[PDB]
Amino acid sequence: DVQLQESGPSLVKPSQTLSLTCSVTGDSITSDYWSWIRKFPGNRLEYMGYVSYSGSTYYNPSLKSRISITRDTSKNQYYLDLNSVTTEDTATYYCANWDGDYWGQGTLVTVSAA
Amino acid sequence: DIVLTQSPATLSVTPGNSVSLSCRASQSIGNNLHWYQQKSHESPRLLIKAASQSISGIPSRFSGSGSGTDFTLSINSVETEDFGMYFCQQSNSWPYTFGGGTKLEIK
Amino acid sequence: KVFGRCELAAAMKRHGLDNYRGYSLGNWVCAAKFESNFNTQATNRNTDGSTDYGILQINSRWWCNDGRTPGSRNLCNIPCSALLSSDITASVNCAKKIVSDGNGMNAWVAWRNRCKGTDVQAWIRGCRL
Repeated sequence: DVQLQESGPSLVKPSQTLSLTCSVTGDSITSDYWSWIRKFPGNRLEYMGYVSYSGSTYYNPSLKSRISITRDTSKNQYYLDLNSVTTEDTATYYCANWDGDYWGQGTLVTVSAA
Repeated sequence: DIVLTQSPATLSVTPGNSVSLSCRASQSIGNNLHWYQQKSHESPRLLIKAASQSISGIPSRFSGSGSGTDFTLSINSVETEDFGMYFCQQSNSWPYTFGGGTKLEIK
Repeated sequence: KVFGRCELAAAMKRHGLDNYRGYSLGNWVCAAKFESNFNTQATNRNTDGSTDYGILQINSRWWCNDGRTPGSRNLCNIPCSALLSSDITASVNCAKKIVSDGNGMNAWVAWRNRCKGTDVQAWIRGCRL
């Protein structure tokens, strides 16, 4: 069966690039589209974007072109890069397949000067 | 972007009662509306896809209806385990967007 | 089953294809017309060993699994045999995932050759919708 799992730093500094990894188990990433979603403090959900089979990507304009979603078939995982983060990027990041049947456990990433 | 409004944002109900949650879109989205359940400390769980299509493994008491700009998630005989947040998400147009969520609380 | 032009336009509208990811309803009706001639049973084997199935000719090498095609990816995670019903539900769900790739409706060769660039709206005109 398929399982998703986010990993990466939980604490990052302002202005740096926030990067996360979603590890897919149970099937190949070449058999689906892959997305990233984040939840802000306040029950506000935001769909960040996804990468489809052709490698084409769709990113939410709200991210102001600071995001990058890539994949690595040999490792069966995909990634999220968010450049020049601010405290506004603090949230719980989740990876999920495109249709939403599979979600990771989510990981809280806090952006702080300290 | 397409704006999804979930009002009432909070719903108080007694277990055993039947309720309906609303999700309206700023522009028609056909049947491209998905319903999620998110209990505290957990990842969202897809309950209904394409507005009314059932999902294997989900309790039968959950059902969805509607089309265009007005959708509804219906719960037949609310159970205690059902208390939590419910979000609707549209996939008709990019960017995909989520409603502000409706919290189901006990009376 | 063979749909009538207007019959399918109404069905596709109901199945949420009107203005799905920037593609107006006429695009889908026109696509069905030239891909399968509105026939839900349409089945055509290809040179690369794959086969296209259904009203929207979904391919067995990329979208559905027919178990006899080389390098199958089954992106729609569904058996091709399940896309041959009179009920267009399954083909629409898969069509939506297909068009959600950056290639859009270009995945449908016939649509690309006979619909793209034409007055697709004409395909839903003169219909009760």
